Amino acid sequence: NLYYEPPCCTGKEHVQDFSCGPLHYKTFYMDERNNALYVGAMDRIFRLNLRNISQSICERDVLILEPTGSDILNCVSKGKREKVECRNHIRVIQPMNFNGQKLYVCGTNAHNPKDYVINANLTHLPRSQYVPGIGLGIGKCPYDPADNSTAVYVENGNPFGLPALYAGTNAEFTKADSVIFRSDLYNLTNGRKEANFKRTVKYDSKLLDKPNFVGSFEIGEFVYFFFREHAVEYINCGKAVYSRVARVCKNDRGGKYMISQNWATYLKARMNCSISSEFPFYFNEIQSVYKMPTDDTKFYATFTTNTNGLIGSAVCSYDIRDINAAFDGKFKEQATSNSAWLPVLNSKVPEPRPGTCHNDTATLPDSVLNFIRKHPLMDKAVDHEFGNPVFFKRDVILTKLVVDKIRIDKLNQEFLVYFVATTSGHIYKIVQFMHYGQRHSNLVDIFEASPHSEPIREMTLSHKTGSLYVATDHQVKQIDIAMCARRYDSCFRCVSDPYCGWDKDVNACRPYQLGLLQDVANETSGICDTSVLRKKVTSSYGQTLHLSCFVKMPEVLRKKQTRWYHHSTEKGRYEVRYTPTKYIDTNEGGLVLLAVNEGDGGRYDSYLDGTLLCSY
Amino acid sequence: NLYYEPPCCTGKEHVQDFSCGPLHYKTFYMDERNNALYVGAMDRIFRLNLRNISQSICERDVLILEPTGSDILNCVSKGKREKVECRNHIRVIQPMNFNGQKLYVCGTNAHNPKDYVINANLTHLPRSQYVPGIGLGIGKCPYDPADNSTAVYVENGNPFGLPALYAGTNAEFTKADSVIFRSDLYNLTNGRKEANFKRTVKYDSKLLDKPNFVGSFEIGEFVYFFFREHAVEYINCGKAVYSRVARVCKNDRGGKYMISQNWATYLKARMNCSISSEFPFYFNEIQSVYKMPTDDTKFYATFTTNTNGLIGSAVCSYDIRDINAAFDGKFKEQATSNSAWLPVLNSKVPEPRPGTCHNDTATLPDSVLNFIRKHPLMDKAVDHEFGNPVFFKRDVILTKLVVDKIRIDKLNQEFLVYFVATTSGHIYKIVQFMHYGQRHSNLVDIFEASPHSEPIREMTLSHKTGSLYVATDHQVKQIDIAMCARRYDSCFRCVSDPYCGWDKDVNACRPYQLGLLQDVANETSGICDTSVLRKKVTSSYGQTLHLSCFVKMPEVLRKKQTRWYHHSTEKGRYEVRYTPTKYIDTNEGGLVLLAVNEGDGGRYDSYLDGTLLCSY
Ligand SMILES: *[C@@H]1O[C@H](CO)[C@@H](O[C@@H]2O[C@H](CO)[C@@H](O[C@@H]3O[C@H](CO[C@H]4O[C@H](CO[C@H]5O[C@H](CO)[C@@H](O)[C@H](O)[C@@H]5O[C@H]5O[C@H](CO)[C@@H](O)[C@H](O)[C@@H]5O)[C@@H](O)[C@H](O[C@H]5O[C@H](CO)[C@@H](O)[C@H](O)[C@@H]5O)[C@@H]4O)[C@@H](O)[C@H](O[C@H]4O[C@H](CO)[C@@H](O)[C@H](O)[C@@H]4O[C@H]4O[C@H](CO)[C@@H](O)[C@H](O)[C@@H]4O)[C@@H]3O)[C@H](O)[C@H]2NC(C)=O)[C@H](O)[C@H]1NC(C)=O
Ligand SMILES: *[C@@H]1O[C@H](CO)[C@@H](O[C@@H]2O[C@H](CO)[C@@H](O[C@@H]3O[C@H](CO[C@H]4O[C@H](CO[C@H]5O[C@H](CO)[C@@H](O)[C@H](O)[C@@H]5O[C@H]5O[C@H](CO)[C@@H](O)[C@H](O)[C@@H]5O)[C@@H](O)[C@H](O[C@H]5O[C@H](CO)[C@@H](O)[C@H](O)[C@@H]5O)[C@@H]4O)[C@@H](O)[C@H](O[C@H]4O[C@H](CO)[C@@H](O)[C@H](O)[C@@H]4O[C@H]4O[C@H](CO)[C@@H](O)[C@H](O)[C@@H]4O)[C@@H]3O)[C@H](O)[C@H]2NC(C)=O)[C@H](O)[C@H]1NC(C)=O
Ligand SMILES: O=S(=O)(O)OC[C@H]1O[C@@](COS(=O)(=O)O)(O[C@H]2O[C@H](COS(=O)(=O)O)[C@@H](OS(=O)(=O)O)[C@H](OS(=O)(=O)O)[C@H]2OS(=O)(=O)O)[C@@H](OS(=O)(=O)O)[C@@H]1OS(=O)(=O)O
Ligand SMILES: O=S(=O)(O)OC[C@H]1O[C@@](COS(=O)(=O)O)(O[C@H]2O[C@H](COS(=O)(=O)O)[C@@H](OS(=O)(=O)O)[C@H](OS(=O)(=O)O)[C@H]2OS(=O)(=O)O)[C@@H](OS(=O)(=O)O)[C@@H]1OS(=O)(=O)O
Ligand SMILES: O=S(=O)(O)OC[C@H]1O[C@@](COS(=O)(=O)O)(O[C@H]2O[C@H](COS(=O)(=O)O)[C@@H](OS(=O)(=O)O)[C@H](OS(=O)(=O)O)[C@H]2OS(=O)(=O)O)[C@@H](OS(=O)(=O)O)[C@@H]1OS(=O)(=O)O
Ligand SMILES: O=S(=O)(O)OC[C@H]1O[C@@](COS(=O)(=O)O)(O[C@H]2O[C@H](COS(=O)(=O)O)[C@@H](OS(=O)(=O)O)[C@H](OS(=O)(=O)O)[C@H]2OS(=O)(=O)O)[C@@H](OS(=O)(=O)O)[C@@H]1OS(=O)(=O)O
Ligand SMILES: *[C@@H]1O[C@H](CO)[C@@H](O[C@@H]2O[C@H](CO)[C@@H](O[C@@H]3O[C@H](CO[C@H]4O[C@H](CO)[C@@H](O)[C@H](O)[C@@H]4O)[C@@H](O)[C@H](O)[C@@H]3O)[C@H](O)[C@H]2NC(C)=O)[C@H](O)[C@H]1NC(C)=O
Ligand SMILES: *[C@@H]1O[C@H](CO)[C@@H](O[C@@H]2O[C@H](CO)[C@@H](O[C@@H]3O[C@H](CO[C@H]4O[C@H](CO)[C@@H](O)[C@H](O)[C@@H]4O)[C@@H](O)[C@H](O)[C@@H]3O)[C@H](O)[C@H]2NC(C)=O)[C@H](O)[C@H]1NC(C)=O
Ligand SMILES: *[C@@H]1O[C@H](CO)[C@@H](O[C@@H]2O[C@H](CO)[C@@H](O)[C@H](O)[C@H]2NC(C)=O)[C@H](O)[C@H]1NC(C)=O
Ligand SMILES: *[C@@H]1O[C@H](CO)[C@@H](O[C@@H]2O[C@H](CO)[C@@H](O)[C@H](O)[C@H]2NC(C)=O)[C@H](O)[C@H]1NC(C)=O
Ligand SMILES: *[C@@H]1O[C@H](CO)[C@@H](O)[C@H](O)[C@H]1NC(C)=O
Ligand SMILES: *[C@@H]1O[C@H](CO)[C@@H](O)[C@H](O)[C@H]1NC(C)=O
Ligand SMILES: *[C@@H]1O[C@H](CO)[C@@H](O)[C@H](O)[C@H]1NC(C)=O
Repeated sequence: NLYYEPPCCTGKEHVQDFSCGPLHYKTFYMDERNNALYVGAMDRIFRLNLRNISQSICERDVLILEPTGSDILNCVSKGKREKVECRNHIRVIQPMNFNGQKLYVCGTNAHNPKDYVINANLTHLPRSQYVPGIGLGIGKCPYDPADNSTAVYVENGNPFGLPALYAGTNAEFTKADSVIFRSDLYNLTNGRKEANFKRTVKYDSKLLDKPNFVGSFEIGEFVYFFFREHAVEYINCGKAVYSRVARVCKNDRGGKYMISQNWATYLKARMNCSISSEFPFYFNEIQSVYKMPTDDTKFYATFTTNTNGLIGSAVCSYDIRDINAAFDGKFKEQATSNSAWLPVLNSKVPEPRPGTCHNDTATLPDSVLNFIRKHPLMDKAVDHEFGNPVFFKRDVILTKLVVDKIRIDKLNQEFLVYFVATTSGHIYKIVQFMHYGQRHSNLVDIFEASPHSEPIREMTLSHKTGSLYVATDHQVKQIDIAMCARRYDSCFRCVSDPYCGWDKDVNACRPYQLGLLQDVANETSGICDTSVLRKKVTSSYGQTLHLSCFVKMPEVLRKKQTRWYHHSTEKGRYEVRYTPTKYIDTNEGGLVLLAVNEGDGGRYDSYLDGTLLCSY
Repeated sequence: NLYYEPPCCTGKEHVQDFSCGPLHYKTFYMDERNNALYVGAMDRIFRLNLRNISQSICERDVLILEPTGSDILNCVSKGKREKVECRNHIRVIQPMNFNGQKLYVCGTNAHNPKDYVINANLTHLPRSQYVPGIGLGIGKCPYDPADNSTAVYVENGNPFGLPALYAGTNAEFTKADSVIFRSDLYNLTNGRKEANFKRTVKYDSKLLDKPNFVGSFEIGEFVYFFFREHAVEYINCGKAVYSRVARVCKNDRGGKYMISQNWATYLKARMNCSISSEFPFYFNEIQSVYKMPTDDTKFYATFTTNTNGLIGSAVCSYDIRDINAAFDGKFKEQATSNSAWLPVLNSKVPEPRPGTCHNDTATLPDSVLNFIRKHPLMDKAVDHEFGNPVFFKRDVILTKLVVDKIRIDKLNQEFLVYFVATTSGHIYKIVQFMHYGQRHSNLVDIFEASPHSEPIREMTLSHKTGSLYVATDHQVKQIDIAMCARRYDSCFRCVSDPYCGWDKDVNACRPYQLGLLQDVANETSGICDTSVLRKKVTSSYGQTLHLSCFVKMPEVLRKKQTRWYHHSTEKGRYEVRYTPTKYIDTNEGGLVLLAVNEGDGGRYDSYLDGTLLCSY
C-alpha cells in the first residue's frame, strides 16, 4: 500500500449530482444570498440548492415553460426537426427589479423567441398582471439553441433611468441578421414607451461578421461584449476568426433623422492573446469569458487557434484600463473597398470623440455620427497583461472557465486558481504566482468532470460555498474547489495546491493553516524530504518484487522523469539504469527487481524531475 | 532473448565515417560516374570515395584553399572574429566544362568572395593558364558562412550559348543587398566580354525581402530558385515569412537604355503547403528542397511554421506543371503604397506576356518591361499535389531532405521514401503509398544520424550506391538506405519497410524479393501472424517473471497501445487489465506477473494497436 489518489469526478462528500433526464441544460444565474442556482434547460427552468444541489426535487423545484402548439407547427413547417430544435431552450436568466426582485427569462421557443417575467419561487406572475415590453424576444435570445448568444439586464445608467436588456444574437430565422440590441425603453410603472430600441446597423459586416458571443457585462458607464467573428481586416491576406470586444455607452440615445435606431457609440476592438516574440503566435478564437463578482477591473477568457490544423489553447488576462485604452486610441480605417487598413491621424478625429458617452447623442454633429458609422474598429488591439498568456497547452481545446482568488496575509502571498474546462470533459486546475518579480504558472491537477462524449456547456463559481458548478447536456455536477484530504495522500502532491497544506504530525493533507507545509512556486525544493513515504522491506532470495511510489501516477505528473538512485555500501551512490532483466521500469514510475540477490539491497530513492518522491 | 534492434547510427558495414577535425563541412556535389563526392569545408575541399568514404586520406585527398593574409587583416579590421568568420567556407561546387570537365568552386574567403577553377583531381590549374571572368565572386557566393545561398552552373540555354553561374545571396558586406545574380557572359575561348551581368533591382524589397535560399536548379528554358523571405503582402495584417519560388528565362538579355543589368523575366510566386479545410493551416517557412537527378518534373521540400510559438513541420510535393501554372496565371498588384494586394485582369496584361522567354529581351515594349518591373509577384500560390502535405509532425523542426523511388513491377507497386533530417539530428524514414485511390504515408523508422548538439548541414542521396550522405560540423557519415537484416529482427518491423521483406524459411529480415512478406500500406493486417515470436516458458511457483516482446521498443512504435490478452481454459478469452500487484505494465510494452500461480498460466498474446506482436 503506497501513494493513492482516488479518481474524480464521475462516481465528506465533495461531488453532488442532479438530473431529471437529458434536458439540454444551459444558462446560469447564481444568487449567493438566497442559496439558489437558477439553471435553464429544454422547456424547463430549475431552482437548485446552492450548498447541496442533490436536495432539490425534480417536481417541487421546477416551472415548465414548453412552447405553444401554434409555434410548434410553424417550426415543423420550416423544416426543422421537432424533437429538440422546435423546443424551448432557455438562454437568458437575469435579475429583475419590478415590484420587488423577480427573474427575467428568455428562450428559443420553437424558433420564435419569447420572454417572460417570473417570481423567485418559480411561479408565474398573476395572469391579470401585465408586463410592459415583454412577450416577444425578437432580439433578446436566439432562435437556434446551438447559437452562442449573450445578454445582461442593466438597471441603472440607461436614458431616463429606465431598465433595458442589452444582448447580442441572431434576431432572424436565417443566419443573415446578427446584432447587438437594446430593448424598447419602458417606464414599468405607467407602461408608456419612452424611447425606441437600439441595434447595430443591419447587414453591416464591418460591425459584426458571423459572430459568436461568449459573454457580456456592465462596467462603469458602458456595456461590454466579448465574442469572436470573421476578421474583416485579414481578408486581404486570408481567412481568420478574430476575438473582439465591443463597447457601447449606457446613455446612448441614437442618431438623427432616419438613423435613430442605430448606436451612436458602438466601437469594437480586436483582442490580443499571443506569445511575445519578433513573430507573435496568436490564439485568435475566444471560447468563453469570466469575471469575478467583486472585481469589475479584471477579465479572464479562453482562446484557441483555429480548430483545423495544429491545435493550441491559451488563457489570457486583461485589465479594464487596457480595454478602455484601445477604445481611447486611434481608429482603423479602410478608405475604399480596395484600400489597406491604416490608422487615422488624431488631427482628423472630430470632437466630441466618437464612442465617448454623451447625454442626448442626437446633439452630436454629423461629423461625429458619420465618423463612428464607418469607423467601428479601433486600430489598437487590447493588450493582455504581462504580454504572454497565463497558461497554454498543445492539442487541447479549452471552453468555459472560472477563476478564484486566494490570499494568505501573514506570508504575503496572493494566488489565482483557474478552473478551465476541456472539450474532453476535464477541468484543468491551474495556479498563478509571482516568482522573482515575474508571473509563472503550473497545472496543479486534472480531474474528469464529465465523460468524453458529453461536452461542458456552462460553468460558474460560488465563492461563498467554495464550490465549482459545471453543466452538461445530461446532468449538473457540483464540485468542491479543494479536496485536500480526499485527493492528496502524498506530501509531494499536497504542497503544490494553494488550497492545501501538508501536516507532518497527522500524516495527511488538509486545508491550509499557517505553519503547514506548502510550496506552490517551487521556490523551496525538497520541503517534503522528511515527509516522504519510506517503506523498508526485506524479501526472499530470487523472487521478484515491485518497488513503486504511486499506485497509478497522477495525471499532471505522468510526463516527468522517474530516476531511481541506489546507494549500496560496496557500490556507492549511483543512478539506476534499466537493464533488460533485473531493472524493469513501470508506467507508474516504479522499479521491478527481477532476480533479487545480495548486491541489490540498499537505499533506494525514487526522484521525480530532481525531487524525491518516495524511498525504500 | 526477445526482439532486438541494434541502435543507429552513432557508433556487413552500413555506416562509414570520415573526419579530419571540426572543419565546418558544407556543400555537396555527387558524381555517380566517377565514384567521388566533393565536400566543401573551412579552407578545404575534399574528394571522397562514394562507395566507402572511409578509404580517403586526409592528406592525399584534399586541396587546401585558405584565404590570403591581406584578406584576413581586412576581416579582422571590420570587427569579425578571425577564428572562424574570417576563414574561407566553400559554398559552391559545380561541374564546369572548360578544356574538358573541371570544377567550379566559390568560397566566403574572409568576407571577400573569390572563385576558382580546379581540376577533378583537386589540383590547381597551371598558374600560366588564365580563367575568363574568374577571380572575384562578388555575387557568386556569400560573405557570411551562416548565410543561406544557392547556385547552379548552367552550360546551355544562355544568350550566345555562353556559360554563366546563376546564384542568389548577399553581394555586400552588410545584409543590405540580396540579389539573384548572373555572372558576366564570357566566351572562354577568346576571353572577350560578350554580355554584361544580370541581377535583381537593387534595394527593391518587392523582389526579395531578407531572403534565405535553400536550392536552385535549371529546368527546361528557365532557372528556378527556392527560398523564404518576409511576406510583403502580409504586412497589412502582420509579420510572416513566406516561401517563394522565382523563375527567370535563360535567354534573358536585359532591358533598354539605363536598366540593362536588370532581369526582364524575373517572376516569383508564393508556395502553398497547407492542410485542406475551410481555414487552411500553412507551413510558411521552407528549410530545404530536393530534386531527383533523373526527373525534372517533381520537387520535394521541407516546410515549417514560424519557429516561435507552437511548432510544426511538414513535407510537400510539387509538380513542374503546377509551378509553371502559377507563373502563367494572373499578376498580383499593389496600386499605391496604401492599396490592397489585388489581382490584375487579363485585359490589362501587355503582350508579349511578361516572364515569357524571348531572344533579345531589349526588343520588348516599354509596356512589358515596366509591367514586370512592378509586378514580380504572381497572384496564384503554387499548388501542392493532392492539396495536403505528404507527412507532418508537431514540435519537430525538419531541415534537409532526400527522396528515393522504388517500383516492384510484378506486383504493380510504386513507393517514395523520404529521408528527412530533424534539428535533433535524427533522420525520419517516411514512406508514401496509394491506399484506395488516395495518398497516405507512414513513418517507418527513426535513426540518429548525429548527436543532438550537432545539426545536419547538408544531405544528398546516391541511387547507384544506394546510400544516404549526411554532413555535420564535425564529420561526414555514410548511411545505407536499407538495413533489413542488421536492423529488423522481427516480422512486425520488417514487413513495413518497402526496402525489406520477411523470409519465414530463414527467420530473418532481408532485401525484398518476390514471394517474401511485405505490407507497407497495412492493407493486409495479420500477415505476420504465423511468423510471430512465440516463446512458451514454464517457471516456478511464486517467483515473478517478465513477459515482453521487444527489449527496447522501437522509436516509431512507442506511441501505440500494448494490449495483452489471456486465454485460460477456466476463464476464457479476455483482455488483461493491469492491477497494482500481479499485472504490471512495462515501458517496453511488457507484462510482469507478480505472484504467479495456477490461474495465471495460459495463452498470452501481446497485441499492438490491434495487431499481434508476440506471444507466450
Ligand atoms: C492552398 O491550398 C489549399 C487547398 O487547395 C487552399 O484551401 C482553400 O482555402 C479556402 C480559404 O482560403 C477555403 O475556403 C474557401 O474560401 C474561398 C475564399 O473566400 C474568402 O475570400 C474571398 C475573396 O477574398 C479575396 O479576394 C478578394 C477579391 O480579389 C479580395 O478583395 C480579398 O482581399 C481577398 O484577396 C486575397 O485573396 C485573393 C485570392 O487568392 C488574392 O488574389 C489577393 O491577392 C488576396 O491575397 C472573400 O470574398 C470571402 O469573404 C466572404 O465570405 C466570408 C465568410 O466566408 C464573409 O465573412 C465575407 O463578408 C464575404 O462574404 C472569404 O474571406 C471561398 O470562395 C470558398 O467559398 C465557396 O465554397 C464554400 C465551400 O464550402 C461555400 O460554402 C461558399 O458559399 C463558396 O461557394 C460559392 O463559390 C463557389 C466557387 O465559385 C461556388 O461553387 C458556389 O456555388 C458558391 O457560389 C471557401 O470558403 C477552401 O475551402 C480551401 N480549399 C480546399 C480544397 O480545402 C488554400 O486557399 C491555398 N492557399 C492559397 C494562398 O492559395
Ligand atoms: C500583441 O502583443 C504582442 C506582445 O506585446 C505584440 O508583439 C510584438 O509583435 C511585433 C510584430 O508584430 C514584434 O516585432 C516588432 O514589429 C514592429 C512592426 O514591424 C512590422 O510592421 C511595420 C509597420 O507595418 C504596419 O504599419 C504600417 C504603417 O501603418 C502599415 O502600412 C502596414 O501595413 C502595417 O499595418 C498593420 O499594422 C499596424 C500596426 O498595428 C496597424 O495599425 C494596421 O492597421 C495594420 O494592421 C513594418 O514597417 C515592418 O516592416 C519593416 O521591417 C521588415 C523587417 O522587419 C521589412 O521587411 C520591411 O521592408 C520594413 O522595412 C514590419 O513588417 C517593428 O516596428 C519592431 O521593430 C523595432 O524593434 C525591433 C526590436 O528588435 C528592432 O529590431 C527594429 O529595428 C525596430 O526598432 C526601431 O523601432 C523602435 C520603435 O520605434 C525603436 O526603438 C528603435 O530604435 C528602431 O528605430 C519589431 O520588429 C514585437 O517585437 C513584439 N513585441 C514584443 C514585446 O514581443 C503584438 O504585436 C501584439 N499584436 C497586435 C495585433 O497588436
Ligand atoms: O483537520 S481537518 O480540517 O481536515 O478535519 C479533521 C479531520 O476531518 C477529516 C475527515 O473526518 S470527518 O470529516 O470528521 O468525517 O477531513 C475532513 O474534514 C475537513 C475539514 O472538516 S469539515 O467538517 O469538513 O469542515 C475537510 O476539509 S474542508 O473541505 O471542510 O475544508 C476535508 O475535506 S478536504 O479534502 O480537506 O477538502 C475532509 O476530508 S475527507 O474528504 O472527509 O476525507 C480528516 O481527514 S483525514 O483523517 O485525513 O481522513 C481530518 O483529520 S486530518 O488527518 O488532520 O486530515
Ligand atoms: O543502502 S545503504 O548502504 O545506504 O543503507 C541503507 C539501509 O540500511 C539501514 C539499516 O539501518 S539499521 O536497521 O538501523 O541497521 O541504514 C544503515 O545504512 C545507512 C546508509 O545509508 S545513508 O544514506 O548513509 O544514511 C547508514 O548510514 S551511514 O552509516 O552510511 O552514514 C545507516 O546509519 S545512519 O543513521 O543513516 O547514518 C545504517 O543504519 S545504522 O545507523 O548503522 O544502524 C537503513 O537505514 S534506516 O532506515 O535508517 O534504518 C537503510 O534501509 S534498508 O531497508 O536497510 O535497506
Ligand atoms: O539473403 S541475403 O541477401 O540477405 O544474404 C545472405 C545472408 O547475408 C547476410 C549476412 O551474411 S554475410 O553478409 O555473408 O556476412 O545478410 C547480409 O547480406 C545481405 C545481402 O548480401 S550482400 O553480400 O551484402 O549483397 C545484405 O543485404 S544488402 O544491403 O547487401 O542488400 C544484408 O544487409 S541488409 O540489412 O539486408 O541491408 C546483410 O545483413 S548484415 O547487415 O550483414 O547482418 C545474412 O543475413 S542474416 O543471416 O540474417 O544475419 C543473409 O542470410 S539471411 O538470414 O537470409 O538474411
Ligand atoms: O492458454 S490456453 O488455454 O489457450 O492453452 C494454450 C497453451 O496450451 C498448449 C499446450 O499444448 S501441448 O503441449 O501440446 O499440450 O495448447 C493447449 O491449449 C490450447 C488452447 O489454446 S487455443 O487458442 O484454443 O488453441 C489448445 O487449443 S484447443 O484444444 O483449446 O482448441 C491446444 O490444442 S490446439 O492444437 O491448439 O487446438 C492445447 O494443446 S493440445 O493440442 O491439446 O496438446 C499450448 O499451445 S501449443 O503451443 O500449441 O502447444 C499453449 O501454450 S502454453 O505455454 O502451454 O501455455
Ligand atoms: C522545482 O525546481 C527544480 C529546479 O529547477 C526542478 O528540478 C529540475 O527538474 C528538471 C526537469 O527534470 C531538470 O532538468 C534537467 O534537464 C536536463 C536536460 O535534459 C532535457 O532533455 C531530456 C531529453 O529530451 C528531457 O527528458 C529532459 O526533461 C530535459 O528537457 C537533464 O539532463 C536533467 O537530467 C534534468 O532532466 C533539472 O536539472 C532539475 N534541477 C534540479 C536542481 O533538480 C524540480 O523538478 C521542480 N519541482 C517541481 C515540483 O516543480
Ligand atoms: C493496420 O490497420 C488496422 C485497422 O485499422 C489497425 O488496427 C486499428 O488500430 C487502431 C489504433 O489502436 C484501433 O483504434 C481504436 O480506437 C478506439 C478509440 O480509442 C481512441 O482513444 C483512446 C484514448 O485516447 C486512444 O488511446 C486510442 O488510440 C484511440 O485514439 C479504441 O477504443 C480501440 O481500442 C482502438 O484503439 C482500431 O480499432 C484497430 N482496428 C483493428 C481492426 O484492430 C492496425 O493498428 C494497423 N497496423 C499497422 C501496423 O499500421
Ligand atoms: C446532499 O443531499 C442529498 C439528498 O438530496 C444527501 O444524500 C443522502 O445523504 C444521506 C447521508 O449521507 C445518505 O444516507 C443517503 O442515502 C443519501 N442519498 C439518498 C438517495 O438518500 C447528501 O448526503 C447531501 N450531502 C451533503 C454534503 O449535504
Ligand atoms: C571501408 O574502408 C575502411 C578503410 O578505409 C575499412 O576499414 C577497415 O576494414 C577492415 C575490414 O573490416 C578492418 O580489418 C579494419 O580494421 C578497418 N579499419 C581500419 C582502421 O583499419 C572498411 O572495412 C571499409 N568498408 C567497406 C564496406 O568497404
Ligand atoms: C416612471 O413614471 C413614474 C410615474 O408613473 C415617475 O414617478 C418615475 O419618475 C418614472 N421613472 C422611473 C424610473 O420610475
Ligand atoms: C446630461 O446628463 C445628465 C445625467 O444626469 C442629465 O441629467 C442632463 O439632463 C443631461 N443634459 C445636460 C445639458 O446636462
Ligand atoms: C531567336 O532565338 C534564336 C535561338 O536559337 C536565335 O538563333 C535567333 O537569332 C533569335 N532571333 C530571331 C529573330 O530568330
